[PDB]
Amino acid sequence: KQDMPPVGGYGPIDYKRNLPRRGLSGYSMFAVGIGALLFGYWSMMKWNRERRRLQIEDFEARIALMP
Amino acid sequence: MFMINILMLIIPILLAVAFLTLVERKVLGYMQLRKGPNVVGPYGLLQPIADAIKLFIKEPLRPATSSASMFILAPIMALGLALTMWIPLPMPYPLINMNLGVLFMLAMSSLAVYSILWSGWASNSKYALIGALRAVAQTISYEVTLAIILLSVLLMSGSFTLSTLITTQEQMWLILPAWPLAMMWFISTLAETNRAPFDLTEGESELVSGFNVEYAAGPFALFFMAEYANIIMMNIFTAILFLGTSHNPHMPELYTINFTIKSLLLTMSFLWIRASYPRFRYDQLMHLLWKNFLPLTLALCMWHVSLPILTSGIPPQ
Ligand SMILES: CCCCCCCCCCCCCCCCCC(=O)OC[C@H](COP(=O)(O)OCCN)OC(=O)CCCCCCCCCCCCCCCCC
Ligand SMILES: CCCCCCCCCCCCCCCCCC(=O)OC[C@H](COP(=O)(O)OCCN)OC(=O)CCCCCCCCCCCCCCCCC
Repeated sequence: KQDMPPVGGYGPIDYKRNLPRRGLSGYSMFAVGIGALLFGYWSMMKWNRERRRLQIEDFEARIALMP
Repeated sequence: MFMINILMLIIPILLAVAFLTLVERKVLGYMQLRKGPNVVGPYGLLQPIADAIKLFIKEPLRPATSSASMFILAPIMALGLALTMWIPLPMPYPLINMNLGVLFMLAMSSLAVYSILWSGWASNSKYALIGALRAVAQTISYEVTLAIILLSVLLMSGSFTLSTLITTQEQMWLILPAWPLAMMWFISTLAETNRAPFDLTEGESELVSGFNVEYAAGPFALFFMAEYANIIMMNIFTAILFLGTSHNPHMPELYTINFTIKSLLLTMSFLWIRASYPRFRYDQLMHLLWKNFLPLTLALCMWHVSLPILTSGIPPQ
């Protein structure tokens, strides 16, 4: 008279299938990308242009000597 | 004391390829929910000094049907260019100040495939005869995916030296203005240096066929050794090019501290890719170079030609 099945206490667990979490898609991407990339080239032309100014100063000390 | 500097660079890096083989599996182990080398270390840490001596005791046979002067010449050229490439590389001061050394990397990365063409031929038959011919074929095609987008940042750097490659990045961390090129920079070195997803080279390669298939543990001990010396060298080359650190002349000590921490992080990715993704089935490997990788690389090439002109932002040299 000592046998298994309980009178109660059950679930069940699902048979389902779901993890579609979105996700920042669909014109949200391709907009943060271009907005990041244009910040890069804007951070250029303030350094590459400025280094060309110091470049001419480096040639300047050459030319003020050599006679 | 120049000669004491060279030996101060070859010897402390053979530990870092021997203490990567141990971190090859501890990192790959906790992804599987299991501990590292548990019993011999105590923590593992003494594993490779025991795992090195066994190879040089175990009998180094040569195959009877093999050639002679080719089979024992490719491991000479294996460790030669795997260690010669570490020379012109600033941290913060390089050993050698080459005028143009970025090109010298491709002058060193080109000849490595000329040993695989030897060893696949030098020993024996079909499991490395034709099976290594189609390993030279993948490594040649990923230079034109490589050499173009290596040039595509030099239009913005200014010249060919590497001291300017740290000067131009004092305020930028240059992965941002070129992040499409930075993607295909990664996958190239992921497939050229013969690694895990694009893996018809080593051991995943029909899972039976490799260039390691015939070398007993005498000459084999370098092949693995030498090879692991490339993979921490494209990582030390990516992090001096895109993700450049800051140099201070009064404090060179704080350069390397903030530097070796970064090349280690990218080196983790070559381990962290292998525990996710399957192979590529040799057609689809090369089907995505021409058809898919290559026409974008010309597209950004024409983009990076005109954009320094139509910004009036010419880099000075
Ligand atoms: C199996 C064992 C038997 C084989 C043993 C021999 C194997 C040797 C294989 C080594 C192959 C490496 C060859 C690489 C050549 C490239 C060297 C180079 O270009 O160095 C860069 C530098 C350029 O000059 P620059 O940058 O302007 O200098 C700064 C000036 N302000 O140039 C310089 O700094 C100086 C240039 C002159 C230096 C001497 C010439 C260099 C080459 C000497 C070795 C000859 C090559 C041997 C054949 C190679 C075979 C693979
Ligand atoms: C107008 C202003 C200017 C506009 C600028 C706009 C900028 C846009 C930039 C776009 C260019 C950069 C993107 C590079 C292209 C991606 C490469 C590619 O095309 O892969 C295509 C590949 C082909 O397969 P598919 O077409 O999907 O067909 C099978 C479907 N059943 O399908 C694939 O997806 C393959 C995926 C890669 C294959 C290797 C995967 C192995 C693991 C690699 C992980 C790498 C992770 C990141 C790398 C490190 C990053 C730091």
